[PDB]
Amino acid sequence: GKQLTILGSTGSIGCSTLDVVRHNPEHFRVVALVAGKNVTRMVEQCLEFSPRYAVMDDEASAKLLKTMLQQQGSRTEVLSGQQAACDMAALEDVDQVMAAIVGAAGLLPTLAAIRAGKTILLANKESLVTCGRLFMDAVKQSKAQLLPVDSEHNAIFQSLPQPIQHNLGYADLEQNGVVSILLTGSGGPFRETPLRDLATMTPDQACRHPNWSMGRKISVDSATMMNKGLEYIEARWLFNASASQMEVLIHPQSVIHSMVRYQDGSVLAQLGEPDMRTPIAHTMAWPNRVNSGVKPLDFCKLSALTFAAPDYDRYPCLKLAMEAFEQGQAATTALNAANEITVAAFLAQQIRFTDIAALNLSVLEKMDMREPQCVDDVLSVDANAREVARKEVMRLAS
Amino acid sequence: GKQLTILGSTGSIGCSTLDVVRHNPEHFRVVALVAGKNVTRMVEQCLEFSPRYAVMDDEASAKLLKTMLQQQGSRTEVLSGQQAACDMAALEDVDQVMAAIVGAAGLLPTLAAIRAGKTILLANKESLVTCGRLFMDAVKQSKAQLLPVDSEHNAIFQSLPQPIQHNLGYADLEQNGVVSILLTGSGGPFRETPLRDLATMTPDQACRHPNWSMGRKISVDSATMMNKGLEYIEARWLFNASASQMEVLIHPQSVIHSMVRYQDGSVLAQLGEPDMRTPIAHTMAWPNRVNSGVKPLDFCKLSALTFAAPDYDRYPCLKLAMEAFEQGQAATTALNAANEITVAAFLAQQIRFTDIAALNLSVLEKMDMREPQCVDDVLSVDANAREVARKEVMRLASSA
Ligand SMILES: NC(=O)C1=CN([C@@H]2O[C@H](COP(=O)(O)OP(=O)(O)OC[C@H]3O[C@@H](n4cnc5c(N)ncnc54)[C@H](OP(=O)(O)O)[C@@H]3O)[C@@H](O)[C@H]2O)C=CC1
Ligand SMILES: NC(=O)C1=CN([C@@H]2O[C@H](COP(=O)(O)OP(=O)(O)OC[C@H]3O[C@@H](n4cnc5c(N)ncnc54)[C@H](OP(=O)(O)O)[C@@H]3O)[C@@H](O)[C@H]2O)C=CC1
Ligand SMILES: O=P(O)(O)Cc1ccccn1
Ligand SMILES: O=P(O)(O)Cc1ccccn1
Repeated sequence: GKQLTILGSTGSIGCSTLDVVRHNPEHFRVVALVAGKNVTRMVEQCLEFSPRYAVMDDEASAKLLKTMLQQQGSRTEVLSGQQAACDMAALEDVDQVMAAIVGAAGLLPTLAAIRAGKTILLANKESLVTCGRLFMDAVKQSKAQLLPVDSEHNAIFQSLPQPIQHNLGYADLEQNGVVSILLTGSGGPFRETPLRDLATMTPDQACRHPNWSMGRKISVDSATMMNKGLEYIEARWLFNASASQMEVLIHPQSVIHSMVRYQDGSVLAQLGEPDMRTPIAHTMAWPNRVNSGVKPLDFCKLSALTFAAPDYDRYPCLKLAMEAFEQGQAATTALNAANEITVAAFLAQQIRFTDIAALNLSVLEKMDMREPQCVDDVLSVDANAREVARKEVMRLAS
Repeated sequence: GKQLTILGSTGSIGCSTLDVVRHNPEHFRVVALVAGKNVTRMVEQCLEFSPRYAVMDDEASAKLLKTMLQQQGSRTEVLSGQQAACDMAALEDVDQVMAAIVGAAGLLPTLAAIRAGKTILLANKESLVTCGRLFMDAVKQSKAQLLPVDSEHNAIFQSLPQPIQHNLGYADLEQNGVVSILLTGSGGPFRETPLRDLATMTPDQACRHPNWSMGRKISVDSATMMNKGLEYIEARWLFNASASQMEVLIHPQSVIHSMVRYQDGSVLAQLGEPDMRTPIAHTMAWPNRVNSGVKPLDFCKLSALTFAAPDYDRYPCLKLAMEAFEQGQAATTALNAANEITVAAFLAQQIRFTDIAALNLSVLEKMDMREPQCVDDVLSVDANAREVARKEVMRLASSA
């Protein structure tokens, strides 16, 4: 069937991807698995999926993996480091690359796949949040097919016409009858919290999403709507959408995953169970479909679906991200990096919930960097913004 | 650009279609307008849009129109009768035909369009309610493209993958990753009425749809969910869906217009403002899009969206329709015809709201017709079912 390289195989998206292959063993052959330090999970994945190669970024991890696969009788070839990860993404016989490495580390392996003209199942945030200009230029150049894995972008992609789906990132929305892209977001645990009380919210309260169970960092991004601000940046790049072609809508139940408004009045949407195997199986099978293991959405067991307009006084981070987009990749890169710093400080009880947006803004004000021209330039902006942000945190706590 | 015939130009769908044309003069040229008796409307449309031909089914109506148009100096050629109506649907130079004639009268002109390999903007219900097998066999043979205008079927079509859209009727749902078609319906004004109260509901209560302004017959079909039952019949034909590939859901707000469920768990849906120009414009511009005059749906001004499973004790006509499908076009034709009669009798206060489903069932029980093999056979089932139904109404209004 299709030959896959999975970048970040041991993480949450990687495991979900492998479950899709598990459900479809005649449609997908795992050629290469790439991870960072989780040797234990990597051994089990090598023993199940029989890849030609397994790469650990960490050298000690690669050495341990080799000894365990040997002890277990597997002939999977073990590589290490970043060049090896890029080589797997670029293998002549692979069809699809699941781009699921977390952070700036996912950037060069992702680009290797784009440069090799692969089908990219895109689930690394930094690719378009930080490198949207560079990566979209590179996709046009190699004719790589991007297929977004993130639930919102995937929902938009499924609700978009064929000429846009082929040509993703270069097609013209208006020419294809599209008025706007409707990005939906839960609004987080503090949708109805009095504004006064936001300053005193605790990490446990911020991470206590009534509709989720997720990592703490992304839980907090959901409470601030920084997570939607970042998807807004990705969406503008992915779908070639101007600011007037984007709408952000609060949808508390998260049943509708996002939508697309058309010239005749029609709105197309994707709905489903909250399970990343759906969007992953969509991207792996496109333009066809496969079983993902996800059960059919039961419309008789739903909460009523509601929508509201986001209030920028309640979600300053959402506005910041929209503004940062206008200023360029140095600003979006800086916002992303600042935000990692400030959220981790919030979680470590070094700053208040409301300090996240105020410090993110403060970093952006302090910076003026010029437009990145390559991945080294973005990495440099990211590194600088983190330092600015860590000093801002220390100031507040001191 | 696109040359069209509008069959039933003077009615509600016809006027809405001409509005889309009005908004898009460089994309659509009106070649032929066809109607029944509405001469006044037909004159205005001929004046504004300058069709090559206008036909009236009624001969006196067509004679009137001929004079009126000559005076006003229009060059439109006025014709009369059903053959002329079918010929307009088959014109060589015509690309699309808006099939918006009401009732059994829409059948031969719609079929004429299909036999000619046209793109058919399908509105007429009887086409697939009564002739579903005949018409889908015919489209498969000429490779005519059907594009459903009805809100539900249009929403389903837009939520279906491209290989199904382009081979509509013939394509295999399963092979294309589709597990089922989710047909949504409002549930009508009696959605929460105590069942025991249904028997005493008045015509005015049944037509008082909180969320709709439409005709009395269709309003009552909405209250009984006969309207959903007829759309179920149509959907099974149109989309090549087996019984297990269909789900009917009550959705009181009618914001989601219907949906498609895929193998991976994804559900695709079409939503929009309740305005027929949206699905009409979708069909006219497909595979592209066009402005329709319809305003963008305001998600911040909506009732909460809810869903429920239909109770067949509350909606026996829905279940009748589903059963009728399994019995064939003779049964769906008879159901449709019995229902025209029993609904009009209800609205005339000859029978009770609950006598619609009971008499519709009784007519089906008394019929014993062979599978129709052509439109003429269908028209004969329809005539006979009407007479059986009329007699059932009279039996009930007179005696026991
Ligand atoms: N989780 C989700 O629902 C969604 C996540 N995303 C995005 O997808 C990406 C992955 O998310 P998720 O799967 O949750 O993250 P995880 O943290 O669960 O997984 C990260 C993966 O990347 C690996 N990794 C880290 N550094 C390197 C490196 N230097 N080289 C190679 N591999 C490395 C990890 O390996 P190891 O554990 O072995 O060290 C792990 O396999 C992120 O960018 C995230 O923002 C987007 C849409 C949905
Ligand atoms: N209205 C809606 O929202 C929808 C309706 N439908 C279906 O579309 C079809 C039409 O609905 P709608 O437009 O509301 O109906 P109308 O009753 O408003 O219009 C019927 C049209 O057909 C014409 N007509 C009647 N008999 C003949 C005949 N024998 N020969 C030629 N023309 C004839 C009428 O002409 P005249 O008035 O001049 O006599 C009129 O133009 C129906 O089958 C309906 O079920 C489907 C989806 C949505
Ligand atoms: O829409 P977001 O709030 O950013 C993330 C989220 C929260 C709950 C359920 C699904 N997704
Ligand atoms: O879904 P149905 O009830 O058949 C027709 C209908 C009624 C009200 C609003 C929209 N459509």
